[PDB]
Amino acid sequence: SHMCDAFVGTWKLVSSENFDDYMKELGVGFATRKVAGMAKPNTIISVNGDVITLKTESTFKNTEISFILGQEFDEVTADDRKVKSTITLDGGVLVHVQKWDGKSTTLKRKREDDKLVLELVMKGVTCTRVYERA
Ligand SMILES: O=c1cc(O)ccn1Cc1ccccc1Oc1ccccc1
Repeated sequence: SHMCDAFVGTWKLVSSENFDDYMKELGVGFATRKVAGMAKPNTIISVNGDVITLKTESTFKNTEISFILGQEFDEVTADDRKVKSTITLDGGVLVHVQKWDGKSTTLKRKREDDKLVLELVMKGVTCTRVYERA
């Protein structure tokens, strides 16, 4: 009944490119990068009314965010950044912006074929994370 229905479900990571380099650009330290980089998260997306929930489950860290499109919220990220986040739906792409300490990173999620593709950008570094249905 909504366009964002295409994102709902349970998703598993199938490939990753440039995640270590993205985390370096974020300022994540060595041990966290190693552990986080080994993770194989699942992402569970649900919608209930105007509220979207995105859970991330892994052996490293489990996260859960609930939010309304366009409405800012405070988020503690898996690497323990305290950020101010806003998520919008722009031409079919979920656009998640995180701001902290005068920095910004953007996470875009889109459906491409049977995949859910997450792109994360910090400065000039782009990481691509491809998820498939569980
Ligand atoms: O939510 C996601 C999901 C990813 O696949 C890749 C990155 N992030 C956000 C993220 C940024 C930096 C460090 C970790 C992190 O999220 C996780 C969470 C659990 C496991 C791996 C990455």
